[PDB]
Amino acid sequence: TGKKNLVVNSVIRRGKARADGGVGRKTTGITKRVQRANLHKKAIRENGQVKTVWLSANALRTLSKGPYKGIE
Amino acid sequence: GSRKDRKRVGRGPGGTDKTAGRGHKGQKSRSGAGKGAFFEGGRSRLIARLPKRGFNNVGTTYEVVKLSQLQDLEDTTFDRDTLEAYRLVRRKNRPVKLLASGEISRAVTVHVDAASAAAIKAVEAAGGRVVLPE
Amino acid sequence: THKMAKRRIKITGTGKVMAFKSGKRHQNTGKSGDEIRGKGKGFVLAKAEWARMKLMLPR
Amino acid sequence: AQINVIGQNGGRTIELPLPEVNSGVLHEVVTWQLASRRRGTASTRTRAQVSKTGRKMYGQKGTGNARHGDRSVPTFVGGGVAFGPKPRSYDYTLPRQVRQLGLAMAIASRQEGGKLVAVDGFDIADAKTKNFISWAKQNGLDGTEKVLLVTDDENTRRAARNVSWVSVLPVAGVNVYDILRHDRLVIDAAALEI
RNA sequence: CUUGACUGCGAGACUGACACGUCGAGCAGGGAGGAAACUCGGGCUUAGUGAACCGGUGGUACCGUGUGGAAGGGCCAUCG
RNA sequence: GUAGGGGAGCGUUCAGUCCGCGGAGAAGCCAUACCGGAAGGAGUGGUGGAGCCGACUGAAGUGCGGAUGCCGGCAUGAGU
RNA sequence: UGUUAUGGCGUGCCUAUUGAAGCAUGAGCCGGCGACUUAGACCUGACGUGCGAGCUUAAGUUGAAAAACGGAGGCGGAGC
RNA sequence: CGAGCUGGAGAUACGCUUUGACUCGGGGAUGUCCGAAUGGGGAAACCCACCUCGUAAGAGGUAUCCGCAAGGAUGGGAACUCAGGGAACUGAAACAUCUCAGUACCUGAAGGAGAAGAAAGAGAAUUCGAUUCCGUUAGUAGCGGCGAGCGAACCCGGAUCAGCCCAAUCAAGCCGAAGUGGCUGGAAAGCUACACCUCAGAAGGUGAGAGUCCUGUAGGCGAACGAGAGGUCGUUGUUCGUGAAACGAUGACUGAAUCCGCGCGGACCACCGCGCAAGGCUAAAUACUCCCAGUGACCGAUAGCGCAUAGUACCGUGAGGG
Ligand SMILES: [Mg+2]
Ligand SMILES: [Mg+2]
Ligand SMILES: [Mg+2]
Ligand SMILES: [Mg+2]
Ligand SMILES: [Mg+2]
Ligand SMILES: [Mg+2]
Ligand SMILES: [Mg+2]
Ligand SMILES: [Mg+2]
Ligand SMILES: [Mg+2]
Repeated sequence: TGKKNLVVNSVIRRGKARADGGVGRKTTGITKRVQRANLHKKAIRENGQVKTVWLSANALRTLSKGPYKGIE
Repeated sequence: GSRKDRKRVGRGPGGTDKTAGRGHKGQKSRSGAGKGAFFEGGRSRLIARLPKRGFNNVGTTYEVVKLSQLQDLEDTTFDRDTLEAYRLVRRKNRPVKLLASGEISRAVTVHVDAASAAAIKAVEAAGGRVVLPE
Repeated sequence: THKMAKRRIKITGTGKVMAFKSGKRHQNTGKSGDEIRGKGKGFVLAKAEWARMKLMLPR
Repeated sequence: AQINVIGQNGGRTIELPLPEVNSGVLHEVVTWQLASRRRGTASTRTRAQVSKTGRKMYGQKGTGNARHGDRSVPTFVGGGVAFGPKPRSYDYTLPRQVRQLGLAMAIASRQEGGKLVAVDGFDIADAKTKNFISWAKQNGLDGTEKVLLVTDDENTRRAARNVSWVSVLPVAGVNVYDILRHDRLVIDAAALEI
């Protein structure tokens, strides 16, 4: 779980044989077709009192260049 | 009196009961009994293997108004788009178009969305006019 | 079923069925000249009876 | 050409349906009506699914002398039923012209015998049910027949309460069955009449 | 001597359950040989073959999503 | 005359209408030498102790010998 | 009508099959349970009714011992 | 309510009741132990403590989670609703994309309903104006090993219709009209001879078949208390399977304007036209049936729920079955 908004919660990932082409190949056709997940980065800073938690890279870039409801 | 009330003489037949019959064990003998898979279409029997593409569009479709209707009977009621509702040309959903079918002399003036060449010719030959919007 | 639409099962005024001629469509040609314009108009109705069952509503 | 109870004459209006009194149409209509009123409610656990049983049983081979999957099948006792009644409807739309033609033809089917129209339902004097018996008796109705009274005037119909003499169908709620089923039709109020 | 190994079409038949297949007078646009009648829309004939689908190439301009375009599609050839 | 198509019908339950029957006895059950082209239906007798034929129309959970089919009861093996 | 003696004739039923009295399947016996339905504004035919160059409504609204209202829409009406 | 009562109970004993019992409604009053269980432990209904109050008997407090405080939550609920997660047989007459289907299953949150909602929209008329729901458009437009198959939306007809804040009558109940004689019979409500009520003939009970014999019915009344942004990458949604793929949506990395400004109109550009995102709330039309009522061309004892009451007997270590 992150700082601001959302984390994890991911979707599937594919792969294609006869991949690429001359843009106007015969066709693309499919193989992979399986479900998958996503994670992100950890960091530690305090707000309102000394704390640690975890920090989204987006939230880290947010907190670094300014205090949006929090400090480092 | 409902007691005396009779049937339609041939509306209803009885249904088909396959219990009994004594020498009814229905359908086939073997082979393709019991299934819900029958399905009279399908893949490679002369449907595929058939060489068509074409191009699908199906655009604007006009309501056909026969001259043969307009001339001959009624009044020459001076149609416009108004009367068409009650004149038994009422369908809508589409614009209205006039074409020549029956050939007869009358004075008539019709307002439709479009019309054919020989229809124009036949409306003018017996005298009249056909209006179109810009 | 949605295949037979743009492809020709096409129905006529007499409730007959238009397929025509397949003789060679695109691949495999380079033989004669009237086979090529031999792309036709023609059909039998023996297999029309169950044909348009696929085209039934949007004939 | 029918005569009212109190006051003027009329019924020279309303040509009665042709051909005269066709019983087929009548049949179609009433049947349609009882099918309309028919209320589908069906208790069947038809499906092997609907009654309750745990589903794996004993064994497919080697037990000897049976071969069953479940205790809930139609060929068992206590299981589901093969093709049992479910809550259907059977209410449809009868073509309107045949409804009209129907009750018209009904009224007409009363032309080969007794029917009655009326004005002045004031002869009841409240209800009292007795003054209805009087009205009937002096109008020729001894209630040895079955009578369908059609009228407005709540007081006038409220006078007639019994399954013996009569039955009441108000404010032109006329029903082809309801008339053809009763012996005499008393049309009373000339509103939907003429 | 030459490009009928043509384009536009097909009266009427052979053959197949179907889809394929076969033969063909004659009409046109235009041709080639002969002086001429005329003959030729591949080879004395019967084998030398692949339905559909998805794409590659040339041509035509029909569709083309508010409209004028363009993308993509469609049609006539053809390629795997 | 087998699968298969066609026609007429018999019976059972519910339903509306009509005619009705029943403690001087209903349905059901039991016996029967009658009727009907068949599915079937009457007559009288014997049980029974509350209800029920017939006609007309309508609707079906509507007709069993088999499915090593389901439940139940009772046989065989055997006084072994 | 019941039973019987003798004569003549006489290869259970079902399924499955080229072919069954079969030494091929099934089944101890009787009772009861027990299998070609139902649904959709689907499609296509036969018959029947109502209107008919026109024919219908759907949701819903209002009455509801009752049915009326509801033209949004659907099908004819022109083919290529 | 006004003579009975002392539960199913068949049963003896003791009694209670017009100083209105019983029964029916309506609030309070007590409520052992367990269980979210919550002083502490625990193989649920048990074993051990502490701090106050004090005359013991006996009452009271002692879980964690939000908070100044008041206060709120932890649990439970048949189906219904939203969400996090997400099958396979099966179909394609084999099988990978597809189909099954976001179905089943698990999980989270909540109410009597939920969800959804107040245009950076639908859409091609310079039309429409929150949402949901039904009919319809329409098996159309479309998606697809262009196979099996999948399948919209706008218009239009209805149900119901609100936009507001903000950031610089129905329940106890009571009242109720009108028949006698003879007859068959064990017994009558049936037959019969005469008669009556009916804003009451709906119904059940009564020795058999019932308007007028009982309860009722039509009609009438009725209470203290009680209710009613953009991009790239990986991807995905909707008819959208990478297709020319727009747009919404995000996991990662990037992260512009702001009023001659900004997103959209299915690659893309101009024109033209609709529209103001990055903040919240928001009845009604809708779904379901644990429960109650009324009905039925629904069953009537192998039917109907499994049960004419039983999750009992019974089977299993158990989930479970029955
Ligand atoms: Mg067989
Ligand atoms: Mg065979
Ligand atoms: Mg020639
Ligand atoms: Mg393919
Ligand atoms: Mg048999
Ligand atoms: Mg022995
Ligand atoms: Mg021995
Ligand atoms: Mg598989
Ligand atoms: Mg398969």
